[PDB]
Amino acid sequence: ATLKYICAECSSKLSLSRTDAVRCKDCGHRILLKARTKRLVQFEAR
Amino acid sequence: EEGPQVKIREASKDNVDFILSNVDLAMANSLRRVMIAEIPTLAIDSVEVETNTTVLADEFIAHRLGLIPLQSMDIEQLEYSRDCFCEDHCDKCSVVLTLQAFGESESTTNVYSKDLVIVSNLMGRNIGHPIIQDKEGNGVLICKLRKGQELKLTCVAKKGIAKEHAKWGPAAAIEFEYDPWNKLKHTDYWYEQDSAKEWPQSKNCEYEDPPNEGDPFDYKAQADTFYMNVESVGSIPVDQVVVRGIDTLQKKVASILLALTQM
Amino acid sequence: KVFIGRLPIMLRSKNCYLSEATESDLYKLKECPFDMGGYFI
Amino acid sequence: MIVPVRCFSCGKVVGDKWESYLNLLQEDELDEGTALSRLGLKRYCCRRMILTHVDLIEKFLRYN
Ligand SMILES: [Zn+2]
Ligand SMILES: [Zn+2]
Ligand SMILES: [Zn+2]
Repeated sequence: ATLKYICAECSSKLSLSRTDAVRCKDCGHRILLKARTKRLVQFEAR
Repeated sequence: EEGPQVKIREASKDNVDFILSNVDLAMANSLRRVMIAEIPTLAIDSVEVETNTTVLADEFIAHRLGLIPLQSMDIEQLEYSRDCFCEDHCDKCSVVLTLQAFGESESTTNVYSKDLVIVSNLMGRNIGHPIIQDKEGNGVLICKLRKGQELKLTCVAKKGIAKEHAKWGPAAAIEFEYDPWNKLKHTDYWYEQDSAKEWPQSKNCEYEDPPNEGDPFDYKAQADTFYMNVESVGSIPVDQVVVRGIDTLQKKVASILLALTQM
Repeated sequence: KVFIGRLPIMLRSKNCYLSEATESDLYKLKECPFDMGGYFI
Repeated sequence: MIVPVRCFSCGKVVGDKWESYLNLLQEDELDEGTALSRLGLKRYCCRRMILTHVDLIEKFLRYN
């Protein structure tokens, strides 16, 4: 049950937004990573 | 059996050295070119990436997948995807392979092409299988993971010709020489003090009589004998690079007769 | 004591964390062990 | 970054030869050229492939 954001540093699915802050849950680090679509992506291998 | 004559001198699962004897240069070079360019073969040509936490990018990985040579002895019995009436791909035009890896160990986990699982129905045509030629039976190294890292993919293979991309080529290098002594004066040798001291003798000279200094040049001679050596990467055994080579030409020419008929 | 300012500090100077660090420490910190310092951020 | 799968020039697979090449140097003590010739990489195109690879992924794998 879901993903949305990731912690750059302490590696851990966060998920949040606006009035929420921009930090963390179990390191306090201000840097977040967007996290991969589930729409599936195809490559031609050429 | 009159005509173009053959004469194997060596053979091996991997190479076949031979001598064509009684043919034109054109046919000999043409069969060279076909072996390089137009024998059908099977190769990953679509890759869907569910997960890659790997230190390589996806297209980097994908590209590498299209290059792993995949069994292709039964490839006449796979239709070209563009000729098939399916929507997209299916079992008549495609093998589908899977790849999952996870770096479970502390130490670094390699991903090899044996880790490739076929997932589609082969109808017992010998195709699809990653080819493996190393003592340890690992085949090709695709990637490397660190503890925590994951990669999950699917691939579809498809029949293809090296014209279209070299991954579909069965042949590797093709040695090809003629007239080792230079008797035909097809080439004119650069040198500082002496052409013969300075150029190395081909191995193919033993096979063929040195010329004698008197001998006024032979204007009528033609290039009739060719020292070849075809080397296979393994998706098709060798003898079969040649024979499907000869066979591919013969079909190109016939599509020309067929199309005179249709005029 | 009494603050008077902020000094931009040159990478790999004695004052910057990286100058004492080992090779492992540089990988944990996401700093290429081949970077050589001598500039400011 | 990794051993390339084939010789750019002749197509020979060469990506199944990296662990062996490196075993043949460190474990059985051959010089780089004797080693390459043992894995059957005899044209200078393929030899250049292994001899000049740089396995940068071994550095990339030290990051977390
Ligand atoms: Zn965190
Ligand atoms: Zn189909
Ligand atoms: Zn080569």
